[PDB]
Amino acid sequence: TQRIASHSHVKGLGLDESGLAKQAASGLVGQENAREACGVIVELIKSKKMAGRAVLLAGPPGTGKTALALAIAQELGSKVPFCPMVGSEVYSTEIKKTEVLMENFRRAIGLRIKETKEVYEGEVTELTPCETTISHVIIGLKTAKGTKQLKLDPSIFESLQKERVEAGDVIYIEANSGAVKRQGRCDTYATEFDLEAEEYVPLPKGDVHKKKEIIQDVTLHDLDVANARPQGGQDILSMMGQLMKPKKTEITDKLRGEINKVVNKYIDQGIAELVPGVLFVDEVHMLDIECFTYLHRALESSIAPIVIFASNRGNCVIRGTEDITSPHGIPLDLLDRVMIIRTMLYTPQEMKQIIKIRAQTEGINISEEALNHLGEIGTKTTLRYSVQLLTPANLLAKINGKDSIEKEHVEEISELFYDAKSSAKILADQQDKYMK
Amino acid sequence: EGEVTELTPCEISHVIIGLKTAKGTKQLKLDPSIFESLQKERVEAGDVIYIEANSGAVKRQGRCDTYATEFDLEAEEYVPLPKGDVHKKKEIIQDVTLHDLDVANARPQGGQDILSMMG
Amino acid sequence: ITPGICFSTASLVLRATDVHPLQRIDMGRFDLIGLEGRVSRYEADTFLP
Amino acid sequence: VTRIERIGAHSHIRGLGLDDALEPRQASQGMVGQLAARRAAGVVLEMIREGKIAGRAVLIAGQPGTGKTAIAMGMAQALGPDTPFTAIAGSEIFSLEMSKTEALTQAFRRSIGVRIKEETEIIEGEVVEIQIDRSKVGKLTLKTTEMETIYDLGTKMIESLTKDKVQAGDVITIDKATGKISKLGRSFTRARDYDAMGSQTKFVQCPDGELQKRKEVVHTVSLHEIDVINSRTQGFLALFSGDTGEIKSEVREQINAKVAEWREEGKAEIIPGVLFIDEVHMLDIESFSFLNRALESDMAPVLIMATNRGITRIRGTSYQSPHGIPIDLLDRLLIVSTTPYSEKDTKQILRIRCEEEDVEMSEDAYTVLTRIGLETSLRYAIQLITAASLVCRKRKGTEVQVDDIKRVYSLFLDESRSTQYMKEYQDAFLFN
Amino acid sequence: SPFYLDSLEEKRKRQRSERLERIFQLSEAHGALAPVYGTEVLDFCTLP
Amino acid sequence: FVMPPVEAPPPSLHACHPPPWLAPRQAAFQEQLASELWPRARPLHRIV
Ligand SMILES: Nc1ncnc2c1ncn2[C@@H]1O[C@H](COP(=O)(O)OP(=O)(O)O)[C@@H](O)[C@H]1O
Ligand SMILES: Nc1ncnc2c1ncn2[C@@H]1O[C@H](COP(=O)(O)OP(=O)(O)O)[C@@H](O)[C@H]1O
Ligand SMILES: [Mg+2]
Repeated sequence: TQRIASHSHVKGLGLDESGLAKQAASGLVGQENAREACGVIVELIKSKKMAGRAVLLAGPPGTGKTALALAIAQELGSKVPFCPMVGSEVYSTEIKKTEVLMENFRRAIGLRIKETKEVYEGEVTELTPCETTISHVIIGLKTAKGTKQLKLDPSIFESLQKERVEAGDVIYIEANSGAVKRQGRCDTYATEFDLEAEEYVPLPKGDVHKKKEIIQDVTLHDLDVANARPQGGQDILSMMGQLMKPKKTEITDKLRGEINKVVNKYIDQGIAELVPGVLFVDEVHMLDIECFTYLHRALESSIAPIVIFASNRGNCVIRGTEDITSPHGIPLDLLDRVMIIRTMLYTPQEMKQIIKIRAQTEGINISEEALNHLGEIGTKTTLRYSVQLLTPANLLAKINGKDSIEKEHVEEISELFYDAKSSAKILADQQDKYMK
Repeated sequence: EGEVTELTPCEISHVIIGLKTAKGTKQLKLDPSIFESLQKERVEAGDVIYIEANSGAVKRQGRCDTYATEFDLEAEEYVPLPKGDVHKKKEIIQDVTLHDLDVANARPQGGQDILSMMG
Repeated sequence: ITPGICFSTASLVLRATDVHPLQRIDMGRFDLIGLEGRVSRYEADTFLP
Repeated sequence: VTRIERIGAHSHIRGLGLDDALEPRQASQGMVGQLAARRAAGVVLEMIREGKIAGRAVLIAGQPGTGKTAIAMGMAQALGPDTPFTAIAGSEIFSLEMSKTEALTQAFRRSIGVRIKEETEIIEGEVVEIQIDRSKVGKLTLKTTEMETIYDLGTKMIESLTKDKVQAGDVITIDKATGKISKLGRSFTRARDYDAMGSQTKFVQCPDGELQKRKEVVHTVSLHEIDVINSRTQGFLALFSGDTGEIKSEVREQINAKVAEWREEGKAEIIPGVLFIDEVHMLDIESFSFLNRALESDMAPVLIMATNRGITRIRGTSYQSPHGIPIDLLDRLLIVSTTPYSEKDTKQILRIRCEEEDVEMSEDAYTVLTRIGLETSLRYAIQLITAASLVCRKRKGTEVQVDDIKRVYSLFLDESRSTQYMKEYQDAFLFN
Repeated sequence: SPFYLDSLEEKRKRQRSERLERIFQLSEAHGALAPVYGTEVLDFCTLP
Repeated sequence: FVMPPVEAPPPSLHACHPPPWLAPRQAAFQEQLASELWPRARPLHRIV
């Protein structure tokens, strides 16, 4: 990521070999108990034997719940599916909320498939169907390393004729599927006409027969959506269906179970590996009572992933209810099913450390007095406001001709921009003038 | 605009058409879409037709009046021979709105292809 | 009658979803909906085993 | 290896743990306590298995953590996979595609299984020669490892063979009644050593035995599946997409009549099942009103429901009812009450969970965890089982001790402690 | 056989073995899946 | 009698170096759809 995001400095949980949390490591400062709990949760995710366990990160805003979740994702690695979703993303206009939740659940479950692919690629030097109907197709493919003669299954002749493959074209043929793609004409024939509307492609460099053993990760949702609608099809209904607008559909549980059976078959064969993964739901308080009730059942499934929730609400009304209040905006029945990780507020020293880390991540040099002033500002207003003042202050320093942030630049930026509390005070002082 | 004297397909098959009016005769080569439209209009030798080159809209107006005496019950509507030239250019003022252009470009129906009908 | 809108884009954009065959697995091993109307229970249960 | 089915919240439950007299054992098949509730569940299970009585409703009511979903999973496990068991949550009937009543009708019809049995004569062999004179008349030669014969073809047979592109070396089966041709595979010869193969070609051995064969297919489908098949031209696609919509009632009446005709003819058998709706209190008053009369049909399954609500507000109304369910529906159903577990029952459940997760715990650890479970909740203790196992494995231990349980108790908070800590810093949180 | 080469024939027989192995693996792969419903069930359940 | 005030062909996508397989595939799809569906659209000729 070339651009710097809000959590670009989080590289991990910062734990040691014993699971204890270092004071400042991997871009995380403080929150030692929460980081140790997240390390235990990571160990839970790595030990794939548990399904449907749910975790809630509860604390005041700005205490690092999203940072902790992203640190968990980094600790697991790109091999484990980490699906981040926002609670307000379940209000789709195409499918019901429970369908969105189950789709994300299946997104979190990953499948790793090891397969060797074979492709015959090269310029076509000969294309001769052998009559007995067509018994087989003899094709001649040329590369920089030689020429190869291939006997093709007669079903591939239809694909070759559809793609308009002639001598001199550069094509590839999939050994397992027979798919043919004509990727242009060979550049040796580029001068056969002075003006043709053709795409001329260099002759392939390697061998005609190319073998590669690859490991590709797919999720259960990919297989669900792959089996929701048919693909290809020369029938009139299929062709007219290709023009239909692609709409998300409520995939049946029958299809889910059949796909689970297929996945188990391939796991038993030994060509597939299961990666349970993690589903992160942020702003879970935006879910209504129906979503929470469905989560009660979904988490109890033996196929579900590990779900991590985050909430900053206090005793607030559940979204779908009239006046029912709950500790985090989450019904007590779902709170009974989750392990709660509590995040605490930061001391001024921790805030200064986080500001310094953000400055280093953004490529900004800041003096000690400027850092102390920024920490004082963060204590006065908010850590996020102080972190957001670094880049504009650096820009003012660069305009003034200085390569480092001085106290005067921080003061100028604090004068130019206001925080939430200052703006609210201004609004309260001028209630009549502002719109109601 | 004129009476059709020759409708010869030219192999997707193009059409070579011969039109006569009270002022002259002209032979034209038209796109296969226009030939399909002519077939849909059931245009045969002796029929008075109107073709708009901008939209490719072919309208068969009737069997020419000169053939209205051949039969007593033909189940045809006869139309006089056009009295101008075979090829005409008319300049007119069109009143449109921006919304009309937006609609025409958002739900297109000017291609006269199968995809437009499907959409 | 107006000419159509000619929308010009980068040639690289049309290849965004394209993945080389040597870089992707065969998704036909999970094709359940493709078997309907083409494969029978006899073939799956009695003949092929 | 790690299969798709892993240790869940009810993976330790294999049945209801009853004897031949439906007397519940204290700890059998993974269930502890709930003797009266388990006996009631067994009675309901016998009622389901008999299949004589239609549209019977049972509500499993009780406090959270008292084993309602445990009992439902035990009933599902004890009932064979042959008998349908549709388990849905209350929130799943609110769909953007079909009405709530349509969702409930589809849930009802998914719970009745129809086992079909079709016997069909087929011709099965490898194609040797196809000669067609001129698309008018022709001959087809088919062979097995022990047989070979030639057939005279008509116009439609020739057209069907040309449409499917059947050639020499293909192993095909032909239905005598309908004439449809499906290709099983092609035989392998020395000249068929392809370097690339199509996505549908596969090589099979030449069939043995006799060219004429009888094909018997037995499958279990639900009424909803037949409805979706006969809803539209390619309705079987909606069995994958789910874009069924609202099926017409006339289609459903026709399919009920046709299924009765099949059952009379001996070509199909009815297997009524169970519809389990978990957290029914999420249903609206309209849904309850529909349920009132949906259970009165002769094709209605057993409706098992589970709620943990006290006297609360019915959704969509301002009225208070004992379970969130209007008393008219509650009069149509039998209520099975679950009692809270004792210390011994909690300890036995913890032992079963530890055995399921393969965790060794000391007896002092079991005592501490049982005390925690009584104080906080049973599910909290169950989660602490795995948390403490992980922490113990981290310190290179083999048996979970009291120190590990205390450590995970300090690391992970239950609802009460989290609520207290939030109340301590209430102004920090948003929208109190 | 004066022009016979051992290396060329070894390469050719290795290629033949690889081709046969590929044929086997593809034939196994293309018939592993069983239909959820199947043609017979759908035909039986499909009213006029 | 109602005619749209404006009539336009569908927007066209142009790239300097497009995938040389997209256009032939679209052309074949359109040709097949037209050959299968145009005979069925003849009754609507007077309306069009
Ligand atoms: N303990 C911490 N160490 C380092 N950075 C932190 C810490 N806590 C919060 N941050 C940073 O502060 C910013 C806001 O925190 P955020 O994760 O949004 O908190 P919340 O999710 O509770 O709103 C994030 O960009 C995050 O990287
Ligand atoms: N009688 C029992 N035997 C074994 N485990 C039980 C029993 N009752 C409850 N449990 C366990 O307690 C957990 C919560 O109970 P459950 O029945 O799923 O929800 P609730 O009873 O709150 O509706 C489940 O994981 C279940 O395994
Ligand atoms: Mg429950």
